[PDB]
Amino acid sequence: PCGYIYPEFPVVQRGSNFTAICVLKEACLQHYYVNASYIVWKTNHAAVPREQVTVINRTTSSVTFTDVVLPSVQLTCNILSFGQIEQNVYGVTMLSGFPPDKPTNLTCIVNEGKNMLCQWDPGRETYLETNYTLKSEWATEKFPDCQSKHGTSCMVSYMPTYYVNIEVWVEAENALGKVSSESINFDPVDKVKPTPPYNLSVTNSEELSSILKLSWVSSGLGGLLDLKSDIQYRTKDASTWIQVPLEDTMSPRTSFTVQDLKPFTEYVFRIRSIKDSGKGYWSDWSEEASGTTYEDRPSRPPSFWYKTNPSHGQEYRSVRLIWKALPLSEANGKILDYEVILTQSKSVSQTYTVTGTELTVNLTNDRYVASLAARNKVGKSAAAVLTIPSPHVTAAYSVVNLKAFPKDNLLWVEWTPPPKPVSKYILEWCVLSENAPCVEDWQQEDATVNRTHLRGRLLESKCYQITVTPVFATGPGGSESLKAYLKQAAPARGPTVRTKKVGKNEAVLAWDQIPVDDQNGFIRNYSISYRTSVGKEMVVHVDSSHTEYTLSSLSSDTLYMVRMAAYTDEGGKDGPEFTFTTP
Amino acid sequence: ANRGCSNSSSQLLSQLQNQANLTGNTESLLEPYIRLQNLNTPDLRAACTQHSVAFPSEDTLRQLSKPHFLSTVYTTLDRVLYQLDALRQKFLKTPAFPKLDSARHNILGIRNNVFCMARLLNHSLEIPRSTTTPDVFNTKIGSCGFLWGYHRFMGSVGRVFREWDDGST
Amino acid sequence: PLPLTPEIHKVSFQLKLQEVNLEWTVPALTHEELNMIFQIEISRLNISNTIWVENYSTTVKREEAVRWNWTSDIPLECVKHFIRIRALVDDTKSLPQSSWGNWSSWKEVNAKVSVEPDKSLIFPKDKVLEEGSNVTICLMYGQNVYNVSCKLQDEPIHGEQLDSHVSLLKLNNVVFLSDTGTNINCQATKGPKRIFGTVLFVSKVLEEPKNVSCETRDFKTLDCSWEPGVDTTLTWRKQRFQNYTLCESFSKRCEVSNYRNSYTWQITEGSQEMYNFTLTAENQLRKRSVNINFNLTHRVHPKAPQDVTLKIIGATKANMTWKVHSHGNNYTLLCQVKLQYGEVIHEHNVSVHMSANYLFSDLDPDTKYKAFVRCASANHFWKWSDWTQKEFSTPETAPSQALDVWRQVWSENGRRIVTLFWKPLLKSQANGKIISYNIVVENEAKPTESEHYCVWAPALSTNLSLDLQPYKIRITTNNSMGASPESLMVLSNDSGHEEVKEKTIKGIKDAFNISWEPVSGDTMGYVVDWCAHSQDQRCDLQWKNLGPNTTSTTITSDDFKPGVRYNFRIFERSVEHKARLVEKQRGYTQELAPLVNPKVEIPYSTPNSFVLRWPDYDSDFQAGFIKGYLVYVKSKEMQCNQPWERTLLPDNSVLCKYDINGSETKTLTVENLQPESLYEFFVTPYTSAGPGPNETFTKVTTP
Ligand SMILES: *[C@@H]1O[C@H](CO)[C@@H](O[C@@H]2O[C@H](CO)[C@@H](O)[C@H](O)[C@H]2NC(C)=O)[C@H](O)[C@H]1NC(C)=O
Ligand SMILES: *[C@@H]1O[C@H](CO)[C@@H](O[C@@H]2O[C@H](CO)[C@@H](O)[C@H](O)[C@H]2NC(C)=O)[C@H](O)[C@H]1NC(C)=O
Ligand SMILES: *[C@@H]1O[C@H](CO)[C@@H](O[C@@H]2O[C@H](CO)[C@@H](O)[C@H](O)[C@H]2NC(C)=O)[C@H](O)[C@H]1NC(C)=O
Ligand SMILES: *[C@@H]1O[C@H](CO)[C@@H](O[C@@H]2O[C@H](CO)[C@@H](O)[C@H](O)[C@H]2NC(C)=O)[C@H](O)[C@H]1NC(C)=O
Ligand SMILES: *[C@@H]1O[C@H](CO)[C@@H](O[C@@H]2O[C@H](CO)[C@@H](O)[C@H](O)[C@H]2NC(C)=O)[C@H](O)[C@H]1NC(C)=O
Ligand SMILES: *[C@@H]1O[C@H](CO)[C@@H](O[C@@H]2O[C@H](CO)[C@@H](O)[C@H](O)[C@H]2NC(C)=O)[C@H](O)[C@H]1NC(C)=O
Ligand SMILES: *[C@@H]1O[C@H](CO)[C@@H](O[C@@H]2O[C@H](CO)[C@@H](O)[C@H](O)[C@H]2NC(C)=O)[C@H](O)[C@H]1NC(C)=O
Ligand SMILES: *[C@@H]1O[C@H](CO)[C@@H](O[C@@H]2O[C@H](CO)[C@@H](O)[C@H](O)[C@H]2NC(C)=O)[C@H](O)[C@H]1NC(C)=O
Ligand SMILES: *[C@@H]1O[C@H](CO)[C@@H](O[C@@H]2O[C@H](CO)[C@@H](O)[C@H](O)[C@H]2NC(C)=O)[C@H](O)[C@H]1NC(C)=O
Ligand SMILES: *[C@@H]1O[C@H](CO)[C@@H](O[C@@H]2O[C@H](CO)[C@@H](O)[C@H](O)[C@H]2NC(C)=O)[C@H](O)[C@H]1NC(C)=O
Ligand SMILES: *[C@@H]1O[C@H](CO)[C@@H](O[C@@H]2O[C@H](CO)[C@@H](O)[C@H](O)[C@H]2NC(C)=O)[C@H](O)[C@H]1NC(C)=O
Ligand SMILES: *[C@@H]1O[C@H](CO)[C@@H](O)[C@H](O)[C@H]1NC(C)=O
Ligand SMILES: *[C@@H]1O[C@H](CO)[C@@H](O)[C@H](O)[C@H]1NC(C)=O
Ligand SMILES: *[C@@H]1O[C@H](CO)[C@@H](O)[C@H](O)[C@H]1NC(C)=O
Ligand SMILES: *[C@@H]1O[C@H](CO)[C@@H](O)[C@H](O)[C@H]1NC(C)=O
Ligand SMILES: *[C@@H]1O[C@H](CO)[C@@H](O)[C@H](O)[C@H]1NC(C)=O
Ligand SMILES: *[C@@H]1O[C@H](CO)[C@@H](O)[C@H](O)[C@H]1NC(C)=O
Ligand SMILES: *[C@@H]1O[C@H](CO)[C@@H](O)[C@H](O)[C@H]1NC(C)=O
Repeated sequence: PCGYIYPEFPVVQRGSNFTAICVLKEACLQHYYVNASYIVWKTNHAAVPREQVTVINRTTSSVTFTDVVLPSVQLTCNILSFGQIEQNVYGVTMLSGFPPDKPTNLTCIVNEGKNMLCQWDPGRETYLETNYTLKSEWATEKFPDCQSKHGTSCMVSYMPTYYVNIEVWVEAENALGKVSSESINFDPVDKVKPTPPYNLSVTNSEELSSILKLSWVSSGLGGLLDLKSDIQYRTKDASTWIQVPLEDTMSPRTSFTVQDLKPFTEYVFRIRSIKDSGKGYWSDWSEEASGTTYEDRPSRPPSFWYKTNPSHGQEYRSVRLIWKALPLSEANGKILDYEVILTQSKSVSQTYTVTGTELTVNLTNDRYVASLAARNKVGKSAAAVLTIPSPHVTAAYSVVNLKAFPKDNLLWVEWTPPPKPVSKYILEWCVLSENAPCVEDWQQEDATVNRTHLRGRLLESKCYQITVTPVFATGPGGSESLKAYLKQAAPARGPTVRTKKVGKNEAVLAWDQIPVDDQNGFIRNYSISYRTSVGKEMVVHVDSSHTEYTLSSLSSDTLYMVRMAAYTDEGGKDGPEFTFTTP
Repeated sequence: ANRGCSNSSSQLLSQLQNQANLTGNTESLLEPYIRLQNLNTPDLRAACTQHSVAFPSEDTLRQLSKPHFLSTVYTTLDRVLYQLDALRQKFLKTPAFPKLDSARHNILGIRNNVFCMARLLNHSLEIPRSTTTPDVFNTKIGSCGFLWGYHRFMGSVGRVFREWDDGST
Repeated sequence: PLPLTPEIHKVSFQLKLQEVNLEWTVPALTHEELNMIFQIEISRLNISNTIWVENYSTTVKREEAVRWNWTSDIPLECVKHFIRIRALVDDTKSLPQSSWGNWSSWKEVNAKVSVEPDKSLIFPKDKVLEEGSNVTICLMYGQNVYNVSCKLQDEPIHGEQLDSHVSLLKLNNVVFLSDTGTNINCQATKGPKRIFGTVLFVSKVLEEPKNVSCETRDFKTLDCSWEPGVDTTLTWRKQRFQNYTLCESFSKRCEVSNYRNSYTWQITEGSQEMYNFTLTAENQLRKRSVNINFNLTHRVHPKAPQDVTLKIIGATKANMTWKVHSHGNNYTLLCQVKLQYGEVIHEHNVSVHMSANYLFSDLDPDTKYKAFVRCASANHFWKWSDWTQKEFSTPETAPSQALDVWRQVWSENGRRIVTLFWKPLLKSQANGKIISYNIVVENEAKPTESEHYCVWAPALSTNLSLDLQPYKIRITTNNSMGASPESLMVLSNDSGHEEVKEKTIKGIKDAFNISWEPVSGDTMGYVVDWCAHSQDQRCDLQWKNLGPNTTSTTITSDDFKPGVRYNFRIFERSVEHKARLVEKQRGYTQELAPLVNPKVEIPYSTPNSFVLRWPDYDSDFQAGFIKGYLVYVKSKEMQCNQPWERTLLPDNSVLCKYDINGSETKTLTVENLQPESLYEFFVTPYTSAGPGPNETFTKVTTP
C-alpha cells in the first residue's frame, strides 16, 4: 500500500484535541500520480470539511478534531485518482474514553476451607478495556498476583497463613493511565468466616421439665479458634424468634442449658458461630433441630360435677358423676385415667379407676364426700372435693339479679354473689326444643368471677335455657332458669289465626303460640291486619301477653280477610291468610 | 520494608506465642512421618529417640539476652529450613506429604515475625550436597532424630516466649 | 590324547547384580574352528563342596576368548567359592572317543571386603523385588558381636548360621506392605547395643493394557487410549518412571508419551491407509507389549457440521446449506436430515461429498420449524456426529379458500336495508392473521359508481343502506400479504315478503328434518337459515351452503334448547347467484309444557250457565305448538255430562274435564248449573308433552 496511519491505535480522552497523519509511499505516488492534495479523509463514510484538512509536506497530510463525542470513529485516508475514482489506502478506528478513578471499598473475606477472596468497587464506566490486578505481599516475601478474570472479585491461588500480617492493594490500568488504590494491613485470622455448626441435638431432662440442654459440635479449624455462639429459640406455631442474652454465650463451649420453658411444648433451635474477639464475620444459620420438653405434674385439677335423677321410693339414689378433660396447656401431658374416692365421713375409701369422662354409681341417702384428681405419667393432680348432700336438704341461698345479654357475638351472663362464702360457680345451658330433649352442657368457674360468656359452639336463632347453680362447702345452692338469645331473627312461619266467634258487628280473633324452634327470638308484640274487598287497610298492635283480641268497627254483610304477623327485634314475618263471614 | 509489621508489639508477641504453641506439637510433622515410613515398632521409636541432633538447650536460651536469643532463633530456623529442603530434595514425592509444605510455610511465617520483632527493638540481625542416598535406614533414622530435636526446640522457644510475655520488662 | 585343558586368564565380579564374569582360553588347539563342551564345577567354603554342575557347549575359534557368567543367590561379599572347568569335543565324525580332559586349577573367587570387630554389615542393601518372589539376605558381624537377632516389622526371624561369623536370612513369598518399603531392623543382644538394617523394596506386578483402541477426527490426529492398570511406582529414587511406548511398523516412529492413558499421534502426509501399532509398557523389572491392527477409513468419527445456513425461498419451500471437512474425493459422508415441527418428525437420508443441500417441500405457513442434521461414514459406519439445531419461521401467504357469505334484507324507511353476516375463518384456511375485510358493492344499473367499504376484524356484522335497485356485492379478506378469492352474490327486486306455504316439523333433540321441494331444474345450491324466535333477543343468523343435488339435510348445533321456536327459511340459488325464497319451516327441538296461562274473562252470566272467553295466545313466543285448551271446573252439586270426563276428589267434590279440540276457538259454554250457588274454575293450555301449570281457581259467583 501507500503506507500507514500514525498513530495506529488512536485513543484520546473525551474533551481534548486530536491530529492524525497518513503518509504516502513514493511507489504509489509515481504509479497513480496523486499527491497529498487530492486526499479526502472519511470518518464513518462521511466527507470531512476542508477547514480542518491541512497538508504539511508532499507526502503527509493532517486533520484536526475538537472534542470528539462519537466513541467509535473510523478514520480512513483515501486519495482521489483520475476520473473521480476514489481508492482506499488505510483505515483505523479511534476510541474515546476517560481514564479510570481510584478504587475504594477494599475488603477481603476468608472462608473456612477456601482461599482469601477480596472485593472492591470499580466506580465509573471507562468504556475501554481495563484490567484489575490484586497485589499481595508479606513484610519480607511476595505472593503471586490475582488477575480479575471477570467483574471485580478475585480469588487468590495460595493457601492463607495465619498470625502473619499481610498488605494487599489493587491497581487499575487501562490504555490511558495506571492508578492503584490504598493498601490495607490486616491479619488473615481476623477475617475468617466459620462454617455453621452441625449435628445439633436437643435433649430433655426427666427431673427438670422446664429445661432443654443443647448439644452441638464445631469445626474451629481443628481446635484453633475459640468460637462464641448465638442461640435463637422459638415455638412451632410462632414466627418470631426469641434470642437469648448474648452475654451468657460468650465463653467457648459446646453445650448450653435453656431455662424458663413451658412444660410439654416443642421448640426449634438454630445456632451460628463467630470468633471470641468479636472480629471476623457471623456464620450462616445452622440446620433447624427439633426438641420436645419432658412432661410434668398437672397444675389445675379438672372440672367436676354431679347430676342426680329423681328416684322417689328407694333407699339408694342413682348419681351420674361427670367431668371434663384438661386442655393441653394445663394437663402438661397425656391424661391416663381419673381416680375417684367416696366416703361418708365415717367409712373406708372406695377407689375406682375410669379412663372415660363419666361414671355412674348407686349411693344411699346419706351425705357423701367425693374426690377427683387426674393422674399423669409422673404423678397425680390436685384433689378437688365435691360433696353430695342428702336428698332431704332444701337450698336456703340462691343467686339474685340474673341477666344475660349478647355482646360481640358472645352471650355474656352476669350475676351477683350470694352473701355466703361460695367455693365455685357452675353454669349449665342447652337448647329449648319441643320435638326432642336437649343435651347436657356445663362449665366450671371460680368464685371470684361474676360475669362470663358461654364457652361452646352455640347456634343462632335458638333459645338457650341457662341455669346457674352456686356451690357451697356443704352443698349446692339455688337453681334458677332463664332464657336468652345470641342473634335473634324473624320467625319462619306466622301464627295460625282462628276465629272463636262471629257476631253482627263484633268479632274476637284468636291465634296459637309460636313454637320455641320457630320464634327465633324474644317476641315483643303482635300485629293484626285486616281489610275487606273495597275497604282500607287498618293495622292494630297487641302485646305478646294477650291471646284473645276483639275487633271493633266491623260492618255486617261484609267479607273480611285478616292477616297477623309476629315481629321480633330483627324484623317480622307475615302469617297465613284467613277469611270469615259476618252474618 | 515499611509495607507491613505495624508498630503494634503486643499483637506481634501474641502471634509469636500462638505460632510457637501451634508448631511445638508432635502431631504436626513427626507423627505423620513416623506413620508413613512404617516406623511404628517400639524398637524403631527407641532408635528414633536415641539419635538426636544437637540443638540449643533451654537453659542456654534462657541465659542469653533478647537480641542474642533472637539471632540464635533466626540462625536455627535457617538451618531447619535448609535441612527440610534437603529432605524434600531427597524424598522425591511432593503430593504424598503436604505436611512438609505446611511446616515450611509456618517456619517462614515465624521467621518473618521474629525479623519484624527484631526490627521493632532497633536491633540489626546477623546476615551471613548429593541427591542420591547410599542407604535408606540411616537416612530415615537421621530424619526422625532431626524432627524430634526440632519439635523439642520449638517447645523450648515457646516456653521462652511465654517467660518473656510474663516478664515484659 | 590332546590335553585340551582350559586356562583361566582373568576373573571379575559385579556386586550389584551378584555375577561372576569368567574368561578363559585353551592353547592346545590346532585347527581353526571346532565345537567344544565346557563342564563347569562350582564349590563353596572349600574345594570339596560341589554345589553346581553345568554343561556349556559353544563353538570356539583360534585365539578367541570364551566368556561365561554365573549368578549366586547369596551375596558374594559373604563367602568365597572355587571354580574349575574342563573341555570336551563333540566329534561324531572322527575319533568317536569323547574323553574328558584334566581339571583346571581351583581359581579362588574371593569377595569378602572387610569386617570391623565392633561393627557389622548386611547385604544386600535396598533390594528391588517383585511381589511373590524369594530372597536370601546375608549378615556378617565382627568378632566381639554376639547373639545377633534380626526381626521384620513385628515378628521373629529364624536365621541360619552359614559359618561362625555370618548368618543367612531366608524370606519366602514376600508380600507388598507399602510403597515406601519394609524395614528390616536387626539389633544385637550382646556387645554394642544399636540398631542396624536395610529396607526391602517390594513392587507390584505390571499388568497388560486392556481395551487398546484408537480413533481419528479430522485425518490429522489419532487420539489412541488404553487402560494403565495398577501403579508400580515407588517413592524413593529406586523406581520412578513407568514409560508407555507406541511404535508403528510401517513408519518406524515412536517416542515416550507424556501421559499414562492417552496420547495424541501426529500422522505424516502421504495418504497412507494402513496401521500396525505395538504399545509397550516397560519398567525397571519387566516389559509388557500389546499389538493392535486397524484401518484409517474404518474408524472415522465425524464431528459436528459447520457453515450451517438456512434460506427461505417461499412459504412451502426452503433450502438447507451446510459444509463438512473431507480429506479425499472417495470419502463421502452419509448425513441424516431431520425436520421436526410440533409433534410431527420428518427424516430422510442424504449423501454428500463436501457440501450439499436438501430442498424441502410441502411446508405449512405460519409454523416454526427446527432442523437437525448429523453425519456419519457412508460405507464403514463407526459413530454418529453431534446434532446441529437451527430454528426458523416461515412467512405468511394470502388465503386461498372462499369465505361463505349471507344476507338478510327487510323494508325500513322505504329503503332496502341489508345486513351482511360472515363466519370467522379457520387457522389453516386463513394462512395468516385477518386484518380487515373488503366489501365491494356494484350496481347493475351503474357499474361505474361502485362503493368500497372496509370492516375491520373481528367485526362480523355491518349494515348497508340501498334502494330497490339490484346490487352485486363482493367480499374478501385482506391480510398482511394479499387478498383472498372473492365470493359472488347478487340482489334481486324481491322484497323478501313472498307468501309461501308454512310447514311445521317435529325436530329431533339434536337434529332437524328439513325437506324442501325443488321449483327449478337449473340451480347451483340451496341455503337455509333460522332464528331463535324469542322476546328480547336479536337472533344470530346461522346458515350453511348446500349443493344442487340434495333435497334433505339434518342440521346439528349445540345451541338448540327446548322451548324456543326456530323459523327455518329455505333459499334457492340459481345460476346467476340469485337467492329466492321457496319454503318456510318451523319447529321445536323438544316441545315442553306451556309456561303462561291466558287471562280469562266472563262476558255474560246466566243463572243456569256462563260463557268463558280469553284473548288470542302468542303462537310465536311459546315452548311448543298449542293443540287446544284443557279447562277444569269445580262445583258442589253439578254433574259431568258427556263428553266431560268425571274425576272424583277426596274433598267430597266433583271435577269435570273438557279437552277443547282445536287451538282456534276461544269460547265455551257449560250448562246444567243451579242458581245461587258457588263455582270455581281455571283455564290452561296444553302441548304434546302435557298441560300447563296448575293455577288457582277463579272466583266467580252465579246469581
Ligand atoms: C504535489 O501536489 C501538488 C498540489 O499542491 C501538485 O503540484 C502541482 O503540479 C502541477 C503540475 O505538475 C503544477 O502546475 C502546479 O503548479 C503544482 N502545484 C499546485 C499547488 O498545484 C501535484 O499534485 C504534486 N506535484 C507534482 C510535481 O506532481
Ligand atoms: C514532511 O513531513 C513529514 C511528516 O509531517 C516528515 O516525514 C518524516 O520523514 C523522516 C525522514 O525519514 C522520517 O524519519 C519520519 O518518520 C517522517 N515522519 C515524521 C512524523 O517525522 C518530514 O518532516 C517530511 N517528509 C519528507 C519526506 O520530507
Ligand atoms: C485544542 O482544543 C482547544 C479547545 O480548548 C481549541 O483551541 C481553540 O478552539 C477554538 C474553538 O474551537 C478556536 O476558535 C481556536 O482557534 C482554537 N485555538 C486557539 C489558540 O484558541 C482547539 O480545538 C485546539 N487548539 C488548536 C490550537 O488546535
Ligand atoms: C464499600 O463497598 C462494598 C462492596 O463490596 C460494600 O460493603 C459491603 O458489601 C457487601 C457486598 O457488596 C454488602 O452485602 C454489605 O451490605 C456492604 N456493607 C457492609 C457494611 O458490609 C459497601 O458498598 C461499602 N462499604 C462501606 C463500609 O462503606
Ligand atoms: C312492634 O314490634 C316491632 C318489632 O319488635 C316494631 O318494629 C320496629 O319498631 C322500632 C321502633 O320501636 C323500629 O326499629 C322500626 O320501626 C321497627 N323495626 C323492625 C326491624 O321491624 C314495631 O314498631 C312495634 N309496634 C308498636 C306499635 O310498638
Ligand atoms: C567342606 O566341604 C564339605 C563337602 O560338602 C562340607 O562338609 C560338611 O560340613 C558340615 C558342617 O558340620 C557337615 O554337617 C556336613 O555333613 C559336611 N559334609 C557335607 C557333604 O555337607 C563343607 O562344605 C566343608 N566343611 C566345613 C566344615 O564347612
Ligand atoms: C520360593 O521358595 C519356595 C519354598 O522354598 C519354592 O517353592 C517351590 O516352587 C516349586 C515350583 O512350584 C515347587 O516345585 C516346589 O515344591 C516349591 N518348594 C520348594 C521347597 O522348592 C520356590 O523356590 C519359590 N516359590 C515361588 C512361588 O517363587
Ligand atoms: C523412561 O522415560 C524416562 C523419561 O523420559 C527416561 O529416563 C531417561 O533415562 C536415561 C538413561 O538412564 C537418562 O540418561 C535420562 O536422563 C532419563 N530422562 C530422560 C528425560 O531422558 C527413559 O526414556 C526411560 N527410563 C527408564 C529407566 O526406563
Ligand atoms: C505388525 O506388527 C507386529 C507386532 O508389532 C509385528 O509382527 C512381527 O512380524 C515379524 C515378521 O513375521 C515376526 O518375526 C514377529 O514375531 C512379529 N511380532 C513381533 C512382536 O515382532 C510386525 O511389526 C507387523 N507384522 C506384519 C505381518 O506386518
Ligand atoms: C484398509 O483400508 C485400505 C484402504 O482404505 C484397503 O486396503 C486394501 O486391501 C485390499 C486387500 O488386500 C487390497 O487389494 C487393496 O489394494 C487395498 N487398498 C485399497 C485402496 O483398496 C482396505 O479397505 C482395508 N484393508 C483390508 C486388508 O481390509
Ligand atoms: C436451495 O436449493 C437449490 C437446489 O440445489 C440450491 O442450488 C444451489 O445453488 C448454488 C448457487 O448457485 C450452487 O452453487 C449449487 O450447486 C446449487 N445446488 C446445490 C445442491 O447446492 C440453492 O442453494 C437453494 N435455492 C435457492 C433458490 O437459493
Ligand atoms: C488486559 O488483559 C487482556 C487479556 O484479558 C490482555 O489482552 C490485555 O493486553 C491486557 N491489557 C490491556 C490494557 O487491555
Ligand atoms: C454427625 O451425625 C452424622 C449422622 O447424623 C454422623 O456423621 C455422625 O454421627 C456425626 N458426625 C460427627 C463428625 O460427629
Ligand atoms: C345399686 O343398688 C340398687 C339396690 O337396690 C340397685 O338399683 C342396683 O343394684 C344398683 N343400681 C343400678 C342403677 O344398677
Ligand atoms: C556374560 O556377560 C557378558 C557381559 O555382561 C556378556 O558377554 C553376556 O551378557 C554374557 N555372555 C554369555 C556368553 O552368556
Ligand atoms: C591328566 O589326565 C591324564 C589322563 O586323563 C593322566 O595322565 C592324569 O590323570 C593327568 N595328568 C597329569 C600330569 O596330571
Ligand atoms: C473396554 O474398555 C473399558 C474401559 O473404559 C472397559 O469396559 C474394559 O476395560 C473394556 N471392555 C472389556 C469387555 O474388557
Ligand atoms: C437411512 O437408511 C438406513 C439404512 O439404510 C435406514 O435406517 C433408513 O432407510 C434411513 N434412515 C431413516 C431414519 O429413515
